Formats: sequence, structure tokens, C-alpha cells
Amino acid sequence: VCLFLNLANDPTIERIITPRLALTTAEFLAYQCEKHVLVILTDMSSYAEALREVSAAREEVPGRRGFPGYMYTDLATIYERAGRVEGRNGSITQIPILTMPNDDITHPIPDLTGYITEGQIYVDRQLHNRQIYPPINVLPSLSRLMKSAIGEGMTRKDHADVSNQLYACYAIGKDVQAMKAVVGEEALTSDDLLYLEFLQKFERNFIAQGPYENRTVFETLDIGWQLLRIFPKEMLKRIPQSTLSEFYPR
Amino acid sequence: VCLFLNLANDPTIERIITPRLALTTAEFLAYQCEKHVLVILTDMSSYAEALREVSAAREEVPGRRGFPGYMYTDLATIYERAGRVEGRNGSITQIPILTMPNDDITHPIPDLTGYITEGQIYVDRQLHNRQIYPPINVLPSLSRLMKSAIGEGMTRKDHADVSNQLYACYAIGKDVQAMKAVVGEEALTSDDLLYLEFLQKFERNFIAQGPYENRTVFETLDIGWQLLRIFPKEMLKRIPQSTLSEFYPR
Amino acid sequence: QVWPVRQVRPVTEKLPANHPLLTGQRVLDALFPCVQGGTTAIPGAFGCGKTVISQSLSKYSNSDVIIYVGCGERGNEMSEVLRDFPELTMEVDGKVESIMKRTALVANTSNMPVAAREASIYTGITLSEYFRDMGYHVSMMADSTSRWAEALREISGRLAEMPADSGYPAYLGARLASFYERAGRVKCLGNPEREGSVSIVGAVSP
Amino acid sequence: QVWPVRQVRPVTEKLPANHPLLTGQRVLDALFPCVQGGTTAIPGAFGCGKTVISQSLSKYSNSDVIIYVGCGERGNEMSEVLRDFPELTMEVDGKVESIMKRTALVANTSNMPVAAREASIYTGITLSEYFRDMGYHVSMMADSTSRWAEALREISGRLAEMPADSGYPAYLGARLASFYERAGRVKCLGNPEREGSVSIVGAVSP
Amino acid sequence: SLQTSFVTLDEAIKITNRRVNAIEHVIIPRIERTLAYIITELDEREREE
Repeated sequence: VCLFLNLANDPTIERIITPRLALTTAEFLAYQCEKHVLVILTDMSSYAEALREVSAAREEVPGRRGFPGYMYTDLATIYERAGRVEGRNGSITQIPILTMPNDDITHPIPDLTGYITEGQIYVDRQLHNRQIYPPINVLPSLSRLMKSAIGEGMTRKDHADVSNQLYACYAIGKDVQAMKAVVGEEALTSDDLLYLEFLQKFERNFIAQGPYENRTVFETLDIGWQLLRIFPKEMLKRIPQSTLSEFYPR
Repeated sequence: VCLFLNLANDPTIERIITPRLALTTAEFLAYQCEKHVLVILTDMSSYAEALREVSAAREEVPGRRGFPGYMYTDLATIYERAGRVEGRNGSITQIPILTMPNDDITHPIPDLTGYITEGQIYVDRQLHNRQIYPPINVLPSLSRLMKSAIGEGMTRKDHADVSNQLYACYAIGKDVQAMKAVVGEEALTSDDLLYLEFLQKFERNFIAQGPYENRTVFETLDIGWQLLRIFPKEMLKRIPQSTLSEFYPR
Repeated sequence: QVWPVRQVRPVTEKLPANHPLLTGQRVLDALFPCVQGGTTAIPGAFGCGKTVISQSLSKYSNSDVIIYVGCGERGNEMSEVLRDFPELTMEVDGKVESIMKRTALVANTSNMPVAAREASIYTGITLSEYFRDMGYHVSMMADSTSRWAEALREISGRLAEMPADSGYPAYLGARLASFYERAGRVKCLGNPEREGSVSIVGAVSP
Repeated sequence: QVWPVRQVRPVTEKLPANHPLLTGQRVLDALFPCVQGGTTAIPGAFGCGKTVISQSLSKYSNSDVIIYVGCGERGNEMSEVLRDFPELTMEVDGKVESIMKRTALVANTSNMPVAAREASIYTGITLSEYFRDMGYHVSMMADSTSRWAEALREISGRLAEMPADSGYPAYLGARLASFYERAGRVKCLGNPEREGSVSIVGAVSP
Repeated sequence: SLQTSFVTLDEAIKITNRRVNAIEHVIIPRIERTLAYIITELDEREREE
């Protein structure tokens, strides 16, 4: 492990070169010493605040919220130093870590970061206040390289369909729970109570994991099937018949 | 009396030095000639608006709704010229008068005034439309120097408890009044009707006074106890027991 | 001795916090506890109880030294301290001692100069670090750091600087962070092994 | 004689208003009375029956002089007033006369200069203060004061001035109050001991 | 049979009026408040640019 540490009692203008010495080592190790590197960049929001602080002292035409107008082209020269190259057996994976101001995902920093990175993992506050760990809200989370990393011969043939159906069920259950809390606990239909039981068991059994628990992928998929078995097999429209026939009746 | 009259067809930028002339006169009369002065400053809103106009004239940093960023430090040089000093037998009691735009108490003028002054007396429109005088709403009211000015040897031993209990009962009555607008007149309990009776008798006997009536504070406290005897002494959960043993039965 | 108020006094090491800061309130002790060496913020509107919470905390807590910074607030709230505290006492060895024998105030009220609201904050946190170095556990009450932010905005306006957010300078968060990063439990510089601590409780006035 | 429109004309004393403004309608005369020297406001909207007010004021009223003001009205809405007003009649001493023997009109449309659609209110009030100083009782009427406020906002905008609530200038209430403070009953300057009045009726379009 | 109808209709009327009063006194005012707030906050963002 190599550490570069800029604490909150340290100079602010160093934060501009800190993510670039950490990404120049990771590039030497991966593309010259041929190892697989994992780069963590903690508070990519402090870096942008230092950027704004230097741009405001130069009397430049400001962007949105005061951040520089070239913050997109600046974050893209940090985020785009990741991947594999031909002929060399090394890689670089990047996991930046933002904190959205006021839990706002349309702030300039999260907005511009979303235009550059391949997805995002969304840590929610509503799930935190109900003692769920890890409090990951899967509805605005996304991974754009998933379709080509999963499936038959890589993880298991039922991965994508289980994931799609779990997502659709969670969405429908949230849209139910809204008006259930609003208009009528008894005006709920007979199946508008299966989505609520799915909500509860999915947030307590699939999401909530444990701070030292290491699940395989196949355990995750088995729990997903145990949750999908709440619904009669006619309500799973996002799963083909060949997969339902092989995995549902257990 | 000494009057300083600046009317609505007079110079706007001279509204900035009128309260300072008034307060210099007050300080001379109080801290050098040793009198008890009472200063009435009428429409600090017009002072604040003349201040905004002069600030916008020379392009300074604004705060909320265009008011200058130094409006707190400017109102505080006016409001803070009021009190007593050690060794001199005078005082200065200030009573500014405000007008809140759109009855909003979050506007910059009332909001910055309430951070500087030691309380406020809230004049309500909803009580004016019911032909109530004085139309004073006691929930958004406050006085920050009351706790040290009431009690044994100052007014009477029970002042604070009666005040706190009247506050609690008034708030719960206003909660019930809004619950019944949804659940109807005939879904309330036996105690909700006690609260709805307290509300009426309070608004008509305690608040409503008449414009030339001078109630000594002991009359006020007797009216407060006559209002608190609506409830059994077990609903009055803010008054200690040794006060209820001496003042509740009478 | 003389020390620059903008340079942090050195230590040997910063340790983790393992002991409670007991206020006198049922809530804030049961539900949201602070520790000895932590950092707290009390945001609220006007009339909510930031000053009463701060003054009760400074009267009844378990700290050895109390520094009270009144930064841009009422001048009648410093006369309530200079009147109440010489009457309150605490028991040590049978003897009673007033709690003003271990308190220091730094007052810059709201009609005092606006530029001295900054110099006030740094004057307090440098006295919290002088006593912590002796081996004491200090608590520092900063009443309305929002007035410090307002002073910064005023000075930045007189300089014709580019605002950042709602008028404030772009370096506001840096100042706030480097001020709150001076609170903690420490192993004290020097040969006799001591252990000190500085807690900060900052009121915000949105 | 020549008089600047942004300066109030001098009087000997501003008296309190204690005499009715007779309009002729049973409502507005019993339930909601106005006085000679008062200030009224109506809603200026489409299809609300708004001409009754101005026609009643012109034909059957205790006023001596009438001053009508359009502050930026539509093009075809002005062509209706400039057609209807020269047609109204009164009866005096038994004979029938035209109301345009004691009436003056100020007429603007939406494409006339923006600095005339703004100074219209001041021209009207100066004319009425001129006829009040003779001993008469004048009643001014400003149609769509909102169309004046918008020309005010636009003149501000041109000068690159900081906006206020909803973009209107900072000095909007000051102007709207110093305008309506020019109405009332007065004792006129000068020797032959007379007394006059000005009654303003504004119209708003929310 | 008429009385049975009467009773069930009488209770359903109350339930529906409760729903109407809730949507009229609790929900719509809240939406209008959070609409006026958004208008104010956008007006405030414009004045800084």
C-alpha cells in the first residue's frame, strides 16, 4: 500500500497535485511493473473546492456555483487514467469518493463526475437512518460495464435476469409504498402487499450485509432467488421462461 | 417627548441618520442626566430599505433578497445602544416597530432583527380578522429577559409555571383545532373538547383586553389560573406539585 | 510566553477519544453524546436555545478549564456570565470554589468592530491549547461562528473578490476546517508524560 | 408657469380628510365610502365592469376637475377611452355640457417611449396639484399602475441595477408610497384663503 | 334491506369526506408551500450570477 495524505490542517493548494502523484505511481506500477492497482481518491469534493479557490483568485469567468468553467476538462484528466492497455498485463481500477452537498446529485461536482465515470454507487441517507449497512440505494446506482462482465461462462447464466427483475420489483414496490402511506392501508390490492413484503425483505436480507461479511457471487444470486420466490412465477415478466423453469422451482 | 419626524416624501438617504440622532439624544438624557428613556423607532423596514438602496447604489456584496451583507452589523449598531450601566441611574428601553413583508417572519428584516434583540412581540393578522384587540399571537412571541425579572419578591412565586402551562395548553389546543378540520367535530375525545374550550376562553378572556384597560400583573395571573382550572390538576404536567397544592384549589 | 494565534501549538501525538463529555441534559447525553476531544455544531434559528445550551454546558460539564468566545453576539449575554458564575460553586476537598476560578471569556459583541471577530476566534483556540498542554481537559464554546463567516464576507467584499456561494469567499470552508482540526485528545509535548484534550462546540446561525 | 414633475408643490398645511366623495352608486357610498382627499385602489382586469368607476367619477361626482391617466395601456384599449370620454355629458345649471370641459387626459400606449410610460403618473399628479392650488377638488385616476411598475423595472434593468424581489427595482415601495402621499386635502398657499383637495384612484392588475 | 343499505352508505360517506378534507387541508397546502419556496430559491440563484 502507498499512501498520500493531505489532512484538513495542511495547505489547500496541495490538493491540486495530490491526485496526480497518486495516479503517476499507479501508472508506473501497472504499465511498467505490470501489476494490478486499485486507486482510491478520498474527497474528490475537496479537490474541486481547491480548484474553485484558485480560480476565484484569478478573476475568471465563473461556472455554476462559482466553480471554474474548465472543471469538466479538469476532472476528466484525473478520471480517465484507468484501464488496461494492449500487450501489458497490468490494470488500474479507480474508486473516487464524493460527498454531495446537501445530498444533491445535480450539484456541479456529482453532475460532471457522472458524465465521465462508468456509473456510480449511491449511498443513501434514508437507509442510514434505519440502521441499514451498507446503505446503498440501488435505484440511482449504475454500472455501465456490467453487461459484458457477467453471464454464462463468467459468473452464471441467470445473473442479468435476476438483477433486472430485482430492480423492477424494487421500483414497483417503492411506487406502491408511496400511495400506500398516502391513500389507504386497506385500499391496497392483494398483490400490492407482496411488493411491500418484498421491499422489507430485500432491504433487510439482500442489501444489509455486515461490515466483515464476504459473500460470493453465487450466494448473492441464491438470496436473490429466495427473494424472487415471494411472487408467483406469473408476475416475473423480466425473466425468460427457460431461466424460470431451471431456477424458480427449488 | 422629543420627536424626529421623517415622512414618506422626504429624503431617503436621511433615513440612515435619523435613528442615530434619536439614540444620541437618548444616551445623553440617560447616561449623563440620569433619566429613564423609552425609545420608539417606527418602521425599521423603511430604514432597512433605504440601507439597501444606498448599498445597491455603490455595488456592494448582497445578502438574501438583495440586502447588503453588512445589514446585521448595521442593525446591531442601532439595537445595541440600549441597557443600563454600572454607577449611573438611567436606562434606555428600545421598542422598534417592524412590518414584515407578506407576514413572512423569514424575510431578512425580521430574521436579522430577531438575532439581535432580546425578544419580540408578534402582531397577528388572523386575530385581527376576528376583531380581537390586542391581536397578539403568543406562540411566535418571546422575551429573553423574563426569567430573571419574574418570581418570588419580583412579581409572585407562581408566575413562571402559569406562563409555561398556558403556553403548553395553547399549543395543544391549536393542534386539536387543526385535527378537527380533517377528522370532523364528532371524532374528538373528552380531552380534545377541554382543549377547544381552553382555546376560546383564552383568546377571549386573557388576550383580548380593550384599548384603555390597565391590568396589574396579579390580575393577569388570576385570569391565568381561572383559565387553568378548566383541566384536572393531573393534565397540568409542567407545574410542580407543591405549586398546585397552594394555587390550584381556590 | 508569546505565541502566534494562527500557528497550531505542537504536540507529540493525537490519540483517539474514549471518554464522555457530560453535559447536564438528558438528551445530548443519552441519544447524541459528545466526547472529550470531539467537535460539535449546534445549528438553529433565533430563540431555539444555542446560548442556553452553551452556558449550561460551560457551567455543569466535567471539564477542567472553560474558554467562552462570544463572537459577534449580545453584550447582555456576557453580563449574565459575569453575574451568574461568581455565585455557582463546586465541591472539591470539602472546600467550595466558584466556577469562575476556571473560566476565561473572550468577548467581541455585535456592535464592536467587524474585523475583530476573526481575531477573537483565534484568540480563544490558542488559549485552549495553552492549557491543554499543561494536562487539562478544555472545552471551547464558539458562539455563532456564522458571525466569523459574515466578517470574512465583509472583508472580502471590501477587496473586490469573486464570491463563491451566497457571497462568501472561496476559502471559507478551508478556514472552518483548519479551525475545527485543532480539537482532540493529545499526548502533550514535553518530557513529563501528560495527556490533554480540547473540545469545540460551535453554534451556527443559519 | 413651469414646474418639475418629481417635486411636490408646497402647501400651507395638510388637513385631515373629512368629507365624502359622492359617486352615485348605493354600494361604494354606503358600505365602502371614500373621502375627498383619499386613496383608492381597484382591480384592473378584463370583463370586471371597470368603466363604472371612471364614468361615475366623471359624470356624477362632487369633483371640479378630472385627470385621467393611461400608463402604457394596449393600443386598442386607449382607442376606446379616447373615443368614449369625449362623449360623456353632465348637466350644470340645467344645461347639458361635455365632461371634456373639466377633464384632461394623459395617454400612452405600449410602444411609446419607456420614459414617458414611467413619467406619466408624475405628469398627472402635477396637473392635479396645480388645479388643487386654485381652490378646486380634483380626482386623479391612474389606470393600470402595474403597467407603470413594469416600465420602472425596465428602466432599472437598462441601467444594470441590482434586482429586488421578483426583479423589480429596490426603490419600488418608496416610489409607490411617495406617490400616494401626494393626495389629500390641503390649505393652499397664497393670500385669498382657499382650500383644495386631490383624490387618487389607482388600478392594479394582479 | 333499506336500513342495511342506509348504514353502509352512511359509513362510506364519512370515509370519503375524510379523504377529501385530508387532500384539501394537508396535502395541497404543503405542495403549494414547497412550490413558493422553489420559486424563491431560483430567484436567489439568479441574483448571484
